Amino acid sequence: RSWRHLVCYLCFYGFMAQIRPGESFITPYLLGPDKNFTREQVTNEITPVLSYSYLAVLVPVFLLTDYLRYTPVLLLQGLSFVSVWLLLLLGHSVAHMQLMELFYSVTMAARIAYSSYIFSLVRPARYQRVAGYSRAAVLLGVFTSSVLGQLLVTVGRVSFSTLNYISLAFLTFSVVLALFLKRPKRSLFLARMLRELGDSLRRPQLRLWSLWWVFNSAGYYLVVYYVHILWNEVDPTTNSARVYNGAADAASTLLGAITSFAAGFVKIRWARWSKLLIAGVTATQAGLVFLLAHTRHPSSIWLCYAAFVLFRGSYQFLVPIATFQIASSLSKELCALVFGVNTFFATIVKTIITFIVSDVRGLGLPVRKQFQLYSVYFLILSIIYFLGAMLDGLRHCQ
Repeated sequence: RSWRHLVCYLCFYGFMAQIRPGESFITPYLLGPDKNFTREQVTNEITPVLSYSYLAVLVPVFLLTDYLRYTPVLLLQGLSFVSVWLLLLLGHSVAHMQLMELFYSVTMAARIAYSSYIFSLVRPARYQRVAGYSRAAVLLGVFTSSVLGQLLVTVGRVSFSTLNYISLAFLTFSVVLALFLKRPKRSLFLARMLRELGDSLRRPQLRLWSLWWVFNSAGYYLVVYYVHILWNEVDPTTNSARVYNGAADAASTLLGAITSFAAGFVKIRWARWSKLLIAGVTATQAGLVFLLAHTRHPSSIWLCYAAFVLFRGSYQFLVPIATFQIASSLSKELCALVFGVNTFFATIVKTIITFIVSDVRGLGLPVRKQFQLYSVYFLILSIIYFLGAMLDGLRHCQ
């Protein structure tokens, strides 16, 4: 009876807090006529700050989340979103945008906490059902936010400044609603952990997916960041309505949802073949990145959108299999630590790559050549996986 109230309120909060209309149109706004911003300044100055601050912030945020009650950090996430949008709206120079990226990194870091909070509050026996409902709610919110913003701009023909003004109200309501949710009673954080980690580490199947999560995730995140600037490069946004950035986001979200559903269907049945599966998916990802790099025609933008959504769906499909394969050996207590270390290593790799290719006082290449290099990086990853699979197969015959 009383349980239903919280059960629905949590889903409502998640869905409402996923409603950001202007998130997907941030990049075109930075390059819009109203702001005297050059493209190379955006690619070389603004974005690397995001990567640096993500690595700087991540571990303290997670440690604070676990030590403190989840509600304070969950509220801080919404407050940081509010600060990000305020800075973006009133940004007047490049340093302001750098600070904005720093503030957005904090919001990015807090993503993981909410899944832990739901596990914390809900009774253990009923956890699965509420967790599935919450995941459905948050995914639906993410899918609907971009659709709402893109449809508002496309047929409404509203200006960019108006769109972010509309977004700010939703963010304010999100934080105000976020304030109320009840704090979990007791979820605070030991040779047992070390012994369990040592025992599990010896498992063969885990290492492969761990390495994949380390490298391929960093590559995918770099591509996800820079894609928008590449899109702006391909075609000038002379008219606000013409741009279709949000629609690509919504289609990618839907394709990711459908493909993620598929993974569960045959997650166990494809366990035997994993290196070959990784190679097959990585090859296509590399090919899509190369196609994104090589497309320069003004009228080929439509094909470019399909390339990016296909690449995002291809990456999304692989995630559930990795999560299931990693999770099984360990326990809930150690799952969060196993995942945490992985993300920290991945962010370190991404920081090194981004500081080399794109940061000033370095190679500092423009977006085009940067994507051309990322294509080679993904191709190398795919070749490594194929060689490993062939080496494994060779013994199998004997």
